[PDB]
Amino acid sequence: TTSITDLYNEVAKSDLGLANPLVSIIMTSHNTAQFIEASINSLLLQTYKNIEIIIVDDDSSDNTFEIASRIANTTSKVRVFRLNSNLGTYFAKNTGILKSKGDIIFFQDSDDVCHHERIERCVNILLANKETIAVRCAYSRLAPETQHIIKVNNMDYRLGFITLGMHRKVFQEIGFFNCTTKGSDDEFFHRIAKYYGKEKIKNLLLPLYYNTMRENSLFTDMVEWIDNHNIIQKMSDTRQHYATLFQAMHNETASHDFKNLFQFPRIYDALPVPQEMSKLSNPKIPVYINICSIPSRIAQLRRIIGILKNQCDHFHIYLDGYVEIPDFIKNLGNKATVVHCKDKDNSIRDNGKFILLEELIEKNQDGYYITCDDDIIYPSDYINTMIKKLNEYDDKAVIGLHGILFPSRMTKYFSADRLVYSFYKPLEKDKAVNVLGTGTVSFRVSLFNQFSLSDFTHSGMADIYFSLLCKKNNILQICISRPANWLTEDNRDSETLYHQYRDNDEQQTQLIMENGPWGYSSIYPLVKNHPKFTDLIPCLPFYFL
Amino acid sequence: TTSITDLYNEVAKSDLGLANPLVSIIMTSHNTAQFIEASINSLLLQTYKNIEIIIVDDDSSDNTFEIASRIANTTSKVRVFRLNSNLGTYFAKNTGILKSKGDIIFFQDSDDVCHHERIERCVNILLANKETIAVRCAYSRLAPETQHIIKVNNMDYRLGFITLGMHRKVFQEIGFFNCTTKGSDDEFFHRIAKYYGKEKIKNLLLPLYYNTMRENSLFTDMVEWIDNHNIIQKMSDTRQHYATLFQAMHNETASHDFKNLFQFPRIYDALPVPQEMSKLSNPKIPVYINICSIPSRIAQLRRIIGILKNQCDHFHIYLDGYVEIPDFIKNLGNKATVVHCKDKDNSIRDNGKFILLEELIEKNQDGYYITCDDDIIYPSDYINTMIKKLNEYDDKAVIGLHGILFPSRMTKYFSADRLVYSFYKPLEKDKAVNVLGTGTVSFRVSLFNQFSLSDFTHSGMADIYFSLLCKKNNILQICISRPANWLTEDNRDSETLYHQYRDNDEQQTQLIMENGPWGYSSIYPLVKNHPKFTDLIPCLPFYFL
Amino acid sequence: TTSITDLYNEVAKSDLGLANPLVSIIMTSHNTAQFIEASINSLLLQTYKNIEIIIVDDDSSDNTFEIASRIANTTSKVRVFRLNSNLGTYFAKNTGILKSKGDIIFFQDSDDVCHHERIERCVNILLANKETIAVRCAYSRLAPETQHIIKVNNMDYRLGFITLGMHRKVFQEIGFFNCTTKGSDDEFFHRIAKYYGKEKIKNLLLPLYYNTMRENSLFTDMVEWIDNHNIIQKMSDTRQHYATLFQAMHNETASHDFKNLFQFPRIYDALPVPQEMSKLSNPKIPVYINICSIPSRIAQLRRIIGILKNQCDHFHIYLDGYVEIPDFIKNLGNKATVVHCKDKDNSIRDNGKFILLEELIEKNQDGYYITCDDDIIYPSDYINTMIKKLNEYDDKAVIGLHGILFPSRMTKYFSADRLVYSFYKPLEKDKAVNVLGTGTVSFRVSLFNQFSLSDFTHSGMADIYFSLLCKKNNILQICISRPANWLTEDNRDSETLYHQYRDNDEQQTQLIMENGPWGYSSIYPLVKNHPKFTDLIPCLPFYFL
Ligand SMILES: O=c1ccn([C@@H]2O[C@H](COP(=O)(O)OP(=O)(O)O)[C@@H](O)[C@H]2O)c(=O)[nH]1
Ligand SMILES: O=c1ccn([C@@H]2O[C@H](COP(=O)(O)OP(=O)(O)O)[C@@H](O)[C@H]2O)c(=O)[nH]1
Ligand SMILES: O=c1ccn([C@@H]2O[C@H](COP(=O)(O)OP(=O)(O)O)[C@@H](O)[C@H]2O)c(=O)[nH]1
Ligand SMILES: O=c1ccn([C@@H]2O[C@H](COP(=O)(O)OP(=O)(O)O)[C@@H](O)[C@H]2O)c(=O)[nH]1
Ligand SMILES: O=c1ccn([C@@H]2O[C@H](COP(=O)(O)OP(=O)(O)O)[C@@H](O)[C@H]2O)c(=O)[nH]1
Ligand SMILES: O=c1ccn([C@@H]2O[C@H](COP(=O)(O)OP(=O)(O)O)[C@@H](O)[C@H]2O)c(=O)[nH]1
Ligand SMILES: [Mn+2]
Ligand SMILES: [Mn+2]
Ligand SMILES: [Mn+2]
Ligand SMILES: [Mn+2]
Ligand SMILES: [Mn+2]
Ligand SMILES: [Mn+2]
Repeated sequence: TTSITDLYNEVAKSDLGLANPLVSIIMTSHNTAQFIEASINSLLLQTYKNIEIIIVDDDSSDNTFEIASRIANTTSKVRVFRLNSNLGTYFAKNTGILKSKGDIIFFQDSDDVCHHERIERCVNILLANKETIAVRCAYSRLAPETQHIIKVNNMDYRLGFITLGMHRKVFQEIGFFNCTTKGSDDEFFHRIAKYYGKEKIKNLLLPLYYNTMRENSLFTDMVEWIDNHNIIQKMSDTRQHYATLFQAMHNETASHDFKNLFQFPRIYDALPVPQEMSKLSNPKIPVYINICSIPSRIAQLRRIIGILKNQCDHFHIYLDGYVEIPDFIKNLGNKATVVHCKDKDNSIRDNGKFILLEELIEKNQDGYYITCDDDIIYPSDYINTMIKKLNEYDDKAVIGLHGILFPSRMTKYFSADRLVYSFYKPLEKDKAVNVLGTGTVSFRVSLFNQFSLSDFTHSGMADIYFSLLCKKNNILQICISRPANWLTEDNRDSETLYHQYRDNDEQQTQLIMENGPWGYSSIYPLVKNHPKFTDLIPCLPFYFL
Repeated sequence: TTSITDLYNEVAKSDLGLANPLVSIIMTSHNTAQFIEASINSLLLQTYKNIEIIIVDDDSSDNTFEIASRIANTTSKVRVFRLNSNLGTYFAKNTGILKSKGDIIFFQDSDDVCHHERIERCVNILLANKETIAVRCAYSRLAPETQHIIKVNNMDYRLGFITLGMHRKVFQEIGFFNCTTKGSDDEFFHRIAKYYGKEKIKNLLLPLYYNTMRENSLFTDMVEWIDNHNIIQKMSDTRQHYATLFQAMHNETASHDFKNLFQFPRIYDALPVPQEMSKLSNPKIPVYINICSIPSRIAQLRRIIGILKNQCDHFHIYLDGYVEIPDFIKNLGNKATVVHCKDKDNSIRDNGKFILLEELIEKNQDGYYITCDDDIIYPSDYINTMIKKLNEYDDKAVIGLHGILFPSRMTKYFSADRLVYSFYKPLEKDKAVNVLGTGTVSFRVSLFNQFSLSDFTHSGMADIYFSLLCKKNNILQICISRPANWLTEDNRDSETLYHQYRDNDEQQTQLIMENGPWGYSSIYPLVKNHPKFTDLIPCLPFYFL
Repeated sequence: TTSITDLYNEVAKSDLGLANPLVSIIMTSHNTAQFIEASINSLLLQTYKNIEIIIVDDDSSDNTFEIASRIANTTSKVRVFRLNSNLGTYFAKNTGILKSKGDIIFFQDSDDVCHHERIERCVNILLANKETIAVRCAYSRLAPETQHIIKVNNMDYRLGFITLGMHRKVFQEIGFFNCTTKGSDDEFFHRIAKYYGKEKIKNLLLPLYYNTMRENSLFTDMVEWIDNHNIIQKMSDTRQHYATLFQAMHNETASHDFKNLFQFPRIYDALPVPQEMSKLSNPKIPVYINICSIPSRIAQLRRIIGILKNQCDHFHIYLDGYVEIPDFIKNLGNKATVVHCKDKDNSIRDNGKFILLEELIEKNQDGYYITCDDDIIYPSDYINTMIKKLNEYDDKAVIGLHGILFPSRMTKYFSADRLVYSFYKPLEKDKAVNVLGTGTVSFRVSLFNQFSLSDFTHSGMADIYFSLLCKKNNILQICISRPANWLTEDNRDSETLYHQYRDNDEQQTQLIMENGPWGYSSIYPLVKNHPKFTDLIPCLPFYFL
């Protein structure tokens, strides 16, 4: 019986793979707290010093993210991000690609560990020939208990797709990985072969990767057990249907169109796959994203477009004070509708984020209304996470990230008697709040039957007026959970309305005092009247009235 | 807000429903230990004294069956049976119908309770008119915590199908319930309406039944929550597909053919339903049932036919000593192949149960070979349970119910050094045994490549020779778990081979001693070489060598 | 490293131990479901055929008792009893001694297994010399995972006390094991050595017993770990205090007094041990046992004395119809007070069981009033279990075993509308009932402030009147859980009041109808007003009013 010691001896015996561009290794973690620390330790022991480790957590329920954050704090080579919703391993891979900075991209699962010479040999093979575009090395299956080799199809090690590494420019020419639960690695490899060519891919018959064999994994549907050291891997019915789906799609679609087909981030499936094969939100109604922008943050706005030009079906951009329409907005074409009020006296500032909503009231077009601010950096999984949370709450309540909770006895809105859960600050559990910041508000349009923008008497107070509108229709506001620094604020030394109205909040205080009650008195009746809000019931609501 | 006290007041206010044939109330229990005792107490409090309560347990993982057995021991009106595999509520209902003795059949779920005057009123309405064939009464949804009414479609109580009660002769004219996970009650009600007529069904607008609203139930797919007292019930996509499936089937099939279409017990779906809608085994290969019979137990054989004439695709009956072919065997037609050796000297007795197996070796026809004895009463879920257990073990081992475990140092086969787990005795957990009784052996035919009946030198020792054949091919024998008295032995004062060879087991002892090793020494290598057998590893195998 | 295979080889190599009196092996089980089946299998494989296996379950919370009952049903050599309260291993050993029938007694823990030749060799050594009174054999510690030997004090096997076996007459001359949690085996062995002599004990230096080393066991307080194969066993502070306690007690007490010091069953500690070393009830108030007896069951009464003459501080026996005081009652002396009303017309029958209670009302003597009937066989742990249950409920409610639950709409007491949980029938969970049978009622005297026997107008209806008294003072009646056949009824073809008043219950029906309400209407207010009764809240009490 061949063991992993034999694999290491064979790797050391072979001389294959023997400037230094930055290499980004992207790890995907999901409830793998037992193995992620070992995986990161194995990645940090690589002989290729000029590396960085981008780790993406697919909304783990265990302390995987805590271990990843601790290791990222120990050393500067590890940068860790967490997805607030479970979207599969390939969405995390694409997010890591977006967050990466190196010219070469490699992959490694969190539950698996790699040889301490994998990246060096793979980079040497990749850069040996200029025309080479990608390199892959053989992997193997191991039992974590006995450390023996789980032979697959009567072979110790076989060429795989998780070990495939390529240049950074590959993902900007043929798109990114297809956002599916499983089987997207084969599709991406075949896409590379169709676009560049089979001669552009290098193969390294060395067991440089070690897939840990654990139960209830993604590929267990392909496993037929013969004994403790031999398994048979055959594609399932859904996997075969997916495989036949894209092979015909590769032939029926031009290669240069691939960049226009698999754009990331995305919220719709690029291929007709069943629900059990895709973990994307896949909304059944059009998605509208509304955002207001001032010129002083125009560059930030561009970045938002670079993260939201594909995560919606329609845009509503309110340019407040702009002189001319920016190029990145007019490039969207009919997808974006722009409000270009050039007068500050007649301007409505943040209230423009609700303009399209009024039109939907006159059209009864169901959708997922999203409101965003131009000073917030949004992640690649923001829209999918918001839609998933809305579906989890059955679209019966408005959700947000910037939560504000104040009692009904408060005499000053910006006093110390309010509690603020910022969008860039972590939240362990979902909490119902009185006021949600409109920069992170997502809600289904069908929740509101009648709405008019003229009810928003004062500009710059969108949060208070939106909370009043939600309270009038008895619609709950939920501050959903999120990891630390999920939405990193980017002020960039600009002017903010918080600094302007922090010491001059007379109108906000008047509205809060005149439109009570607040606190849990406005939450407990709404949270006690629905089973889906049972986990959101306040613990001791007798003081926070 | 209407409460259950208002429902009881309305029931007491209405005078509707005011000889005594035996009435059988059939309860289906599955992980409802918190409510089954209350349900049985409610059924025992009915004013209709001449009742019996047939309870069927759908392989509960909690102590539901223990409570049911205790209550059945307390009083003679309760008879409890347990299905060894989970086959849905309607399979349990049909099993209760088969086990019932009353002329009128009523139903009540284990998680629900009924008014103490439901059965009396329903029977009075049913027997008020001679032409009446079935009666149903309105039900309601209740929250177990607050005891309030969960209104469905803005109505306090609505007519249902679980409360439908009919005569015993109904199930023998249009078949039984369709063996599906859910939605079969509507299909059965529409079948009754199509066959007899809408005028033959009586409706009682009284809340005589109380469906407890608990999470993760079967009908939660139809529930859309509005508040804590109002829900909307709409059929899902799969439910709608099933509903459209049988409505056309009712029109496209003659009424008198229904008896030939929904025969129970069955192992194949009568309608093209998806896997998520049917909990039957649904084998992809033909099922062969093999049985030997002597004339002295001929009546018992008939009963076996009455429970197995539809649970297979082919029969192999070995008539040992019979004078003429019985009517109930020749009525099967080409479905049954009969071996009618009339000479006792040339007879092979139980070895005939393997004759068809040899033919399959010459034909390579994959299937589920089942061996049965004529002195054992089999339940309605026997074949489905065996196939489900085989699929759980991935068809990699032979399963049985009569287990025999003896050490390798044994000097007499029928001595006190062997441990016997009889088929009529309960077993808490699956255990791998050395010898499985051939009267309860089920195995996939593909596990054996070469087999000849001539290897069975001596007759009446089928268990030992079959165990030797399994050990030669390294095929594990597993004594699966079963409840108490799952297979009630029916000797009926006949002659048994155990009494004949108990004091004259020279050949069996010779074979056991000559074909070692036995005990865990013949089990531990087989149980340590497969993950699916991990739960079957012996605890302390150092003494049982 | 020595292994268990070496131990078996050494046992087979040694010839030591090579009529057949009945030998009873007593097993104690407590949450050892993983090993009890293996232990019983090892005991059934012993070469000494003439054996019986008495198993006592120390109120296991897992399915240990289910496995034991199944194995006891498989073969006639296994008899299983369950203690309803946890009283330690030595109380179970003494109960097994009382229930045993053999002339020789051996012991074996449920978590441990023995060699298949231990009992034969031990019996041969014991009966080799007539003057021999007990034999012990060396034991060893084993790891259940690796099956290696856990050396204790740098020795593979050492002489122990669990393996000690002796004659049946030993326990009737020097009493039984001291009812402590641990360390009582050493005390019993030293007691035997002090009484008979060191020459009367035989030692067998053979590893015939295998103590499984599992965490959180009783002797883990003595274990200091050095490595995976070596431990150090040293007595703890409490163990040393207990050891010094009885060694002086052996010298300061006459040998013939031992029989009068360690009588079993008992409810008080024979030695001043701390609470953490004794699992007995140890009441702080005198215990009074009250029982009525008719001559037709006089022999049964004697048996009750044989099980209750030491489980109390005072007796109150009401002889109804007796001619002369029986010898076994007058032998108790001042411990028993007898009421000898010779007139049937002036007799009160079962009401005499409360006579002493009235006296306590005139004396304010706190205690644990116990009422018993002469037709019920009581176990050796009955009083301890009742006192433990009362302490668990903080002495705030009356407990019993014969529970009766009927609705408030019942028009006949002995009709089919009542539910009876008999004392000889199992109950999975404690249930509050309307009426508790006075033959199994245990309650603290301080719960009642004023009581007069004249309130019991009619004789033979003690249950109804006692339930009325409990309801008047708002004292809950709880039918505690018990295993199957915990109290085996012994009618012995006598006359019972149930048969007399089954068809003539006019007075009982009148009292029940005149002293309502009943059912959960009389239980829910009492069960909702105390946290200790939270687990006793009815599930769906809206029908059982
Ligand atoms: O829904 C999921 C399942 C898995 N993973 C991660 O994706 C990687 C690959 O999944 P898995 O280990 O199941 O792959 P396999 O070992 O089955 O090939 C692992 O790091 C998982 O933590 C994920 O992000 N989302
Ligand atoms: O005159 C203005 C100032 C701001 N904004 C927009 O209003 C939103 C909220 O402003 P800000 O970030 O200052 O609010 P804060 O986060 O300070 O509460 C942002 O999208 C700004 O682009 C606007 O439309 N007009
Ligand atoms: O797989 C299952 C699910 C449920 N049941 C039983 O069938 C009855 C009806 O199911 P359920 O209570 O879910 O029905 P609902 O209340 O959802 O209408 C209950 O007694 C369940 O214990 C069953 O036998 N098998
Ligand atoms: O001469 C005989 C006696 C019995 N049998 C069949 O062999 C099986 C096993 O026989 P039996 O029930 O006596 O076996 P036991 O249960 O006593 O071991 C049954 O199906 C019998 O019908 C048979 O074919 N020929
Ligand atoms: O409170 C208890 C603890 C243990 N035991 C049983 O008494 C025996 C001896 O206890 P243990 O196994 O802990 O002894 P050790 O192995 O520690 O010497 C076992 O069969 C236990 O199940 C018992 O009856 N009551
Ligand atoms: O004339 C009588 C009949 C009975 N008993 C006692 O009353 C108790 C209950 O009687 P029984 O067992 O007949 O009651 P059942 O169990 O039938 O309800 C027993 O201790 C009997 O000894 C009595 O004192 N006098
Ligand atoms: Mn993996
Ligand atoms: Mn801002
Ligand atoms: Mn239900
Ligand atoms: Mn038989
Ligand atoms: Mn032990
Ligand atoms: Mn009695």
